[PDB]
Amino acid sequence: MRHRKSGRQLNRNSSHRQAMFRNMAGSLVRHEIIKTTLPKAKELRRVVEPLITLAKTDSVANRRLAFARTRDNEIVAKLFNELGPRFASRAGGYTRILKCGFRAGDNAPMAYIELVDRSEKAEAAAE
Amino acid sequence: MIQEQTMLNVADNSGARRVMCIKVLGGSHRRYAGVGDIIKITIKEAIPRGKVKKGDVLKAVVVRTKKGVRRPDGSVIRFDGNACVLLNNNSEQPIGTRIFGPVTRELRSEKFMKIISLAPEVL
Amino acid sequence: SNIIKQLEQEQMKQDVPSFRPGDTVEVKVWVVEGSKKRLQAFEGVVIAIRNRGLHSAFTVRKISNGEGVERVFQTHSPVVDSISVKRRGAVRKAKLYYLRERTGKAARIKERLN
Amino acid sequence: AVQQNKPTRSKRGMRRSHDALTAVTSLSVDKTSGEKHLRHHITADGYYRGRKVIAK
Amino acid sequence: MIGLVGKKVGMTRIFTEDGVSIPVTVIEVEANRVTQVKDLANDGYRAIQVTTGAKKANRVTKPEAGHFAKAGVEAGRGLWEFRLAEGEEFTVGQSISVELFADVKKVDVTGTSKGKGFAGTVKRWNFRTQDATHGNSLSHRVPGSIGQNQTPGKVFKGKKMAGQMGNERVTVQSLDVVRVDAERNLLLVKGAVPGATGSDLIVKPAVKA
RNA sequence: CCCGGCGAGGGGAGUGAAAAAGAACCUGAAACCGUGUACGUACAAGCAGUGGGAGCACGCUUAGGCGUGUGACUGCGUACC
RNA sequence: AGGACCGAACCGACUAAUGUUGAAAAAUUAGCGGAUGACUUGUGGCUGGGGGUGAAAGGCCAAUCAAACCGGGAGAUAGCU
RNA sequence: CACAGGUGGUCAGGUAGAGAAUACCAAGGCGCUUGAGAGAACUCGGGUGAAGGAACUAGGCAAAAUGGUGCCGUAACUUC
RNA sequence: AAUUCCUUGUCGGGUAAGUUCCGACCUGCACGAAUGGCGUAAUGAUGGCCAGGCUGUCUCCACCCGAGACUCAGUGAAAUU
RNA sequence: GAUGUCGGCUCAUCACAUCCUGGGGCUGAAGUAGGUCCCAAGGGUAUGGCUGUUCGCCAUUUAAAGUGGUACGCGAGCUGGGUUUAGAACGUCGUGAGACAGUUCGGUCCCUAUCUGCCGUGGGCGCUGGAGAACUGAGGGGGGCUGCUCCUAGUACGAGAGGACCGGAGUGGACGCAUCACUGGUGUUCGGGUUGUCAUGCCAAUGGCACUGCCCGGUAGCUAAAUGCGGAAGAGAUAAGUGCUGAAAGCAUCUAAGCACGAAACUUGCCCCGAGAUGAGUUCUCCCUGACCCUUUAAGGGUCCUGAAGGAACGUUGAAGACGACGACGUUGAUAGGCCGGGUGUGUAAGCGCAGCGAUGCGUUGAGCUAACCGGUACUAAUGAACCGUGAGGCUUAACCUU
Repeated sequence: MRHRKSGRQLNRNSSHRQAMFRNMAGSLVRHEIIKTTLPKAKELRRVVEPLITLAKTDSVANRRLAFARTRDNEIVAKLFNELGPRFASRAGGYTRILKCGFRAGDNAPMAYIELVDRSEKAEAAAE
Repeated sequence: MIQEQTMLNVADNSGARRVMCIKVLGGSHRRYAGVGDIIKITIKEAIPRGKVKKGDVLKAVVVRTKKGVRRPDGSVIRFDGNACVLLNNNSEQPIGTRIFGPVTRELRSEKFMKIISLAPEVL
Repeated sequence: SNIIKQLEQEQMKQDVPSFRPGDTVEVKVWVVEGSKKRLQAFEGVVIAIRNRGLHSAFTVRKISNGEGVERVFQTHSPVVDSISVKRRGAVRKAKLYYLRERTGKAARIKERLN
Repeated sequence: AVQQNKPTRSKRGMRRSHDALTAVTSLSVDKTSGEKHLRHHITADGYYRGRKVIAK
Repeated sequence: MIGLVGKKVGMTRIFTEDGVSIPVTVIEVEANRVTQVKDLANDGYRAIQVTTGAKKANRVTKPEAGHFAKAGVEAGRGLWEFRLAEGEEFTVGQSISVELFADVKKVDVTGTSKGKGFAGTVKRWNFRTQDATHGNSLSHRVPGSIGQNQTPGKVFKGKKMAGQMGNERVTVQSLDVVRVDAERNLLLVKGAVPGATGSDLIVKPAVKA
């Protein structure tokens, strides 16, 4: 049963769950902004913020550790040069949910997801 | 014990090899034991030249479980196997005299102090 | 910042050792039997993490017998008479689970430094 | 497992009294957005409580 | 005297001077602000009205708020009321907490919605998981049968089977409090008590004799 | 001339005796799903009909228990081959 | 060499789990078996209904089988529903 | 049928392996079209299981377990 | 007995067992020498019996994950009648 | 136009002529134990084996091993061993095809619930002014079982051995209930290891993938194999019966009048569901006192101004739960994520230095990384409105206001 516990279990087994989140967090740090369904933006928030916490300093050893955590050249590149100093001063709250409306074609409640401090946009409509 | 049939170990200096649970004692309307339970054993095997021989129907009590035995502090005592000490069914108490391995201290009386010969634990 | 879950630390008996895996110990205890002045000891390896709460315990494997035995001693009740922590070996794990129903190895296997 | 007679049209309409289809049950009048305000939710130009926060 | 609303927050295996440790659930008992109180011209029985625990009173309604205003105000989450059990209180507040279970060491506890959802099949009803081998197919957990024939003509009332279950209560009844512990305001009740962890409850003392 | 893709479908405007002849076009039922109005349904229930019938809209109530349509409620009551 | 083998590919289907108003007019996955042979199998050929064809169950003959289908007899007869 | 079914010929790349078992994989093919959310019964697929070891059932009953390679060592019976 | 009206045969044995299995016996249903018998290595997806690995089949069932159900959106049958 | 069988299992349930405790009569019952025996449906009422079998034979449990019924209960439940078992063969019989209330071997077992019931739950409307809040009991089930021994108690009774009930005490088993700290399980929002190949130009290191590849640890939840726990003092109506006092029958006689006593069952108390219970509910608290036009007027219809108390959508989301309802609650905020102290996990972070042929160890570094919990922290998102509710809400008796 699901009691006295919080967050969202999604509709993926684990290997699938990893491989979508590995795509999504690479889109997320690179565009600063994404749109996805509300249960899914909350797990996206809770996954990306602990990665940012390790990544908040510009220090070489936490850049080597961050490449140990995720083999992605795009995530470790945006951080520690542009985005490092951006998140350097905070001690949690590295991301935000903006409750964008309902999704198109169905009545599933949606979010726009947006880092607490932004340096980039993409801003055509969600497709 | 927890299941019908079920072979478990002799735990006396009387017997050898294996012996088989036919029923539990200490209640009815069950077909499963707990912890710190009273068994009914029949001897399946054991040497005929020892005090314990094939198809004696006797009473017995638990001395080890590989689930482990508990009640007072709730803190288990676990072992290498499930094992049970035979009673006399007419005079009771351990029918044998030594064994090298210890007893559970969480279910502890005369029936566990008569079945070993370690001086630093109660005899 | 710790106001509740704090009240448990106020209840806990002062007897508890601070711990990291692979200590040697000697747990001094009673034969229990309700409450009884006959005592006995057990020494060997602690196979598990003692941090649990108002109900911390030493998960000893006595590694001395020819089949072995695992014994769990309640730290916060008077069954536990005194507890010395001795030297920490090496384990390169936290809990050595393969000993909970099998005999084996010591509080030291190799070395567990940086 | 099957039936016994053909249903009446009273049957069909009552069975739907508590099982028909439902939507977003309207939205409020606007104050701050480029679109009309979705009740207690952010617009696609972003201005709800303040700035272009949403851009998609 | 009264049912004292605690919170489920903590559970502990506690030590005793018998050599035994007792598994327990630990309930935060709070202070008591008594409210308007109904006398025995009101609904016919002498009872006491209490507010134990509170909320930020941003969601409050004025019709609850007048009760608190005329008595000890506490800007309460709700109103609970009690027929006597050991006694009564001062009609505006008697600041009761751990003291209530010092004249009795027995609780009865009130029926609360048990926080296990359905629970239901294989948990408090007499179903099993039926055979799955020897070509048993489509029938693995459903009873297969529940009634008999045209003899009873239908399904009996004593038989019961439900896909799902809503709010369900029934207490443990008459269970012993092991301790109450001053200066931390802790109510220790033995083992089982209605509710999930992080639930509210009502805790009444003894009602039976 | 209006909505829409570049679509599906219709209306309005204008034609004709006729479009309640609009292209599958002859006038046109019934099954078939929905709308609109009247009156009825929140103390109630069996072949669903008959008997008595509050009421309400309409009828100078024929002023004379009444007419049309419906019907709370209720007496009584088991389809056809 | 071999109607040999443990065992694939390649081909089957004794049994298990499922399907059993199926994805499929017994297929899927899994235990299982033939593979230098009485195998597996393409291409091309040939027998027609009480008649063929069968290492034989009256088995199989358009995912079918004590006898296929169609045009004539024919409005067989029905003692019966 | 966009259907998991059935169907012969020619050609023959990697690593680890006894091999055309088998994990991933080069060139190549290709997402078998509901989707997303929840985590009631239950239905099927997948993961995991204390103590026991079929004790369930006419029946051990798939999945779980067994597997491979060097080396030691190896029974009654026999048409050797 | 793949066979036995009686019979779960009579008797020894393994065992909580013991119709089956192994051994012997015959008060032998209707067994019995090509409907063939005794005996035998190897073989069968073959039948029964035995003990051990191991295992949620079960004892007694828990929890996790996904696809229907259920949630939100789309399309929308049927056994029957 | 048939409802689909045996044996076993699932799932039960109802009749009490009760297996048992409980109240009570008798005995050819000394006391004790029994036999005898009425009252009484509340509760508890076990399991393996060989065989396709019921029964059989054998071992065991409990204080105990019941009576009787259910389209030979229940196939719009399970298997499908068996059956005329359709193949086949044995046993049998016939010339044969083919046969068996003889037999043995594997082998299909269908159906999304229309009306009908069973359990859970909601929507709409009346609760009489509205709204929110507390709340009573017309009515109906659950626990209701049952051993052990100390005392009671060596006492009545006997020839001697011997020799009771309740009550008091701790304590086990089932049945029912709730629970997750303890002990096991799992934990696909957490760490680390590890087999292989592919990759990041390369190395060291790391990650995609093979069922979460595999493996072990794991917070929090849930869960039974673990945990806690009811089985009740008292109240009344009795049964059979013990009666008193006493008649039919001058007496005698639970009984007939009359009245003391007389059981787990019964009506309850304890627990839990419950105002649609039109018998429409009580009681607390709060709030609306502007206006004109018209008709059937305990009243409704339109409009200006104007809608309080409150409600609902909505929003994040739950410790409440299929869905709802129920609930925390929207910057007044710990709802949910980060983050930090802690109840509390793991196993020594990539890189660099040093010894070594190197794996690797050791110093750097008791390191690094971390989810649900408890407390904090607003660090981060829940704007401001409009809207449904309106301007003081019946006749009539009794109580009160002149009344």
